[PDB]
Amino acid sequence: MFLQYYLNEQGDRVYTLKKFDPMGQQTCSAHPARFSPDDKYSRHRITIKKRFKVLMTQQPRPVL
Amino acid sequence: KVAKLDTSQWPLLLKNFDKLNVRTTHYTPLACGSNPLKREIGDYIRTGFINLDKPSNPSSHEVVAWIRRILRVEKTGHSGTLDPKVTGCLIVCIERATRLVKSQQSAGKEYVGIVRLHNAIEGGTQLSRALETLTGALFQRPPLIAAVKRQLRVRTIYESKMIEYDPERRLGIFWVSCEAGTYIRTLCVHLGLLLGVGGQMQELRRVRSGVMSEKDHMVTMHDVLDAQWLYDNHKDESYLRRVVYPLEKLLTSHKRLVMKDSAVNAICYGAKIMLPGVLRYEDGIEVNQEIVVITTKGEAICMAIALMTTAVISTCDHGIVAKIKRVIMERDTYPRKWGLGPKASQKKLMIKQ
Amino acid sequence: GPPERVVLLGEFLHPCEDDIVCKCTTDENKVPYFNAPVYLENKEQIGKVDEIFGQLRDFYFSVKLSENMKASSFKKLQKFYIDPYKLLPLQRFLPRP
Amino acid sequence: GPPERVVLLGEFLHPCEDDIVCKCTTDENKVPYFNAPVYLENKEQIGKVDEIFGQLRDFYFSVKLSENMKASSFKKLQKFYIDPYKLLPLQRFLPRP
Amino acid sequence: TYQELLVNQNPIAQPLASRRLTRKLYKCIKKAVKQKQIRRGVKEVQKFVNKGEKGIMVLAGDTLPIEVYCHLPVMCEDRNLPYVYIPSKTDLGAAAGSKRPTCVIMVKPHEEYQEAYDECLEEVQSLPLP
RNA sequence: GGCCGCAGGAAGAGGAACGGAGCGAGUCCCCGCGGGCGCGAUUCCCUGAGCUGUGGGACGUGCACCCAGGACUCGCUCACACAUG
Repeated sequence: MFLQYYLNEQGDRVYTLKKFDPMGQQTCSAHPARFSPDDKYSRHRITIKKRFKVLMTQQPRPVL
Repeated sequence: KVAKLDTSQWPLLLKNFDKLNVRTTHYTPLACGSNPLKREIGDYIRTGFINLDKPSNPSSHEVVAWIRRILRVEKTGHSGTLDPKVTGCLIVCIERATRLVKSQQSAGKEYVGIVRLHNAIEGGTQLSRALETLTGALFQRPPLIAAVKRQLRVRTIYESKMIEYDPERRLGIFWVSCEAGTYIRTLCVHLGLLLGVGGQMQELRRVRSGVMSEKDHMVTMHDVLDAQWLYDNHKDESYLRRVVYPLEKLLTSHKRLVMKDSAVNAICYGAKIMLPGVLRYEDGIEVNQEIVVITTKGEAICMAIALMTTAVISTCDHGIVAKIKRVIMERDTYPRKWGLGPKASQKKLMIKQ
Repeated sequence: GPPERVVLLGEFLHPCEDDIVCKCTTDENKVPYFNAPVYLENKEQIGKVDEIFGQLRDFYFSVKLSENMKASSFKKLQKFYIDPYKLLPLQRFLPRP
Repeated sequence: GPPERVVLLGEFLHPCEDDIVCKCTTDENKVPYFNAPVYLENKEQIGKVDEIFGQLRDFYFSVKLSENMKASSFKKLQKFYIDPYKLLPLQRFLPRP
Repeated sequence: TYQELLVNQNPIAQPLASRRLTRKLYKCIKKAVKQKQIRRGVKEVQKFVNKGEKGIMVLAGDTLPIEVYCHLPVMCEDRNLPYVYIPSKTDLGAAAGSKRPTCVIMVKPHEEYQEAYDECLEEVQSLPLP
């Protein structure tokens, strides 16, 4: 849809309409991916998120 | 290594516990509870919530229905409705965390939306001024439902900000901080009337729900499904323990009152919080104020209403510190240890003798 | 029919998409009923109150005009009047003591 | 709820079969609505207007009393008050020009 | 120009095609679109990988969020289908004669461009795997 | 500061379970929720200037959603707890 964003230097979302940020990188869509409850590709997403070290379990653990 | 950690780095409701006022340091510990982060995965989910990033097609009641299929639980609540096409922060409380839903639903929200204007304006400054006009306590007509005309009502907008404006498409991003139950679709209509050109809310996203935001701990519906799958097929809790968080994370703003292990079960059965069982108590407890009562392991026992101030607790030696509002913890998590104390023993002895 | 008397409701600001936006200036900051008939001082009905918006003590209202009326007709700071019975006190919308 | 103000409706005459007959004394000889709430000057509802009868310019009305009220309570020439919006002008009942 | 698009790549966008291989893949897509022998959406590509239709699956390496298409790499590895990433989604759409972008295309084999298809296929299978 | 009048008191300061909880029901509050999801066949159609391939539609078809809370009121269960130096 219309809302895009890019991250500033302290990790906050900076919302914008424009497809490119002030440093020339592409802006992400603000909205998450569309979900289906009948999705059967859980194995597949874990498989390659593990491979490229971007699964949620492999990130730095949050400070609570 | 816990000995090296400063008390400011202790988790959840035990954070900065040394800066609470100490009534007494002595009690008898009991091997009953756990720290909320180390609850057995079943109990962890039943006392937990999800900071969900809601997708853009389904209704908010459909989303929490999907969560309760996946996790295989009987009860969920959801911190205020997002309309089917709206995304963003939706705190989904699971099972025993549904006792907190009123506190989450009544909390202050934040939104990032797009208003589309129906004719050209002078520039971005003109839209920025119309937003300043619609700050503070505003009139808003609640929409018609089942042909029941709800009356005009007041809702506060704390802050507003004009983030960007595009004169080509006549689109303007706005950020709004506001009271619960504010209609942002209605705000964009009023913003259009005030400019004179007309307008509609093109798009919306909720970026904050009280204590939780999109900045940290937020997860998508795929993570929820994916984490459950990993637990079902490989018996790995790791992913679920990053999707679900314990309900104590929702209560970190409240003033705390730490209780002895003897008192815990009594309070779960519906006893009033008495002063002989208080170990520690926070600065800035007022009368008729909602406080969280916790164990020495940082578990939430109940939401309580304080009948003594901080200063009053310091002077007295007995009596009702607080009454229960809602009990969070189950009965018989801790054993029954009431009636064993000196004055209570003397009472029972002198009745018998 | 035409009411016995009418009280000052508000003054004309800019038009907006074939209805007229008006700053509310009632005595005691009273609030009009939804779909309350709006009159000129001659007791001729120009329209009905559609929207009510803005801050509690400085609020506006739009007027959905009548069949025969046009939004171009009205001048700046032209006053409009309402039947005093379909006003409500501000205290109703303020919080309970 | 309780109205913002109340105008003089009429004065107490004799009771009649557990409701109260009252001589109407309105300004401009205005006529009350049927089942219009009748108040005392303290803005407490005593009953509702049941009957309206007599000559046009010297008319009476009976008041069907409230659940808690009794017809013995009221004294002679005690005044009663009505919400001014559920009055009508006498001209309505007078013939068309 | 190519090195500027390399900033926008995903965490999961490997193996990325070489600058010349990217050019070969676009020219193969143009010929396949003319012959009516491609599939464009995730919706489509997912459907025909399930049916077991063979082809080179070309992915856009700047697709975000990754959840929309990150299941497809493993769907290919289950069936031994050859897949490869390319720098941008806009150019992948532009290769198929479209102004709007697309995150994935599957090129089917055909007689009219069989030699170009085999040249691309050979280099795709030869890529180093992460 | 002083004087007069009216009104409230004529006060020794008590009480280490008071009078609670958890469920269920009825009634209010909350309450923009036919839409959402999947598969099938003529690649099911479609890069529409129509949103749209990170999705839009047609026809078959199936599927799961429309609560959870709070307040008042009348039940059932568990306690009636001053927290063991």
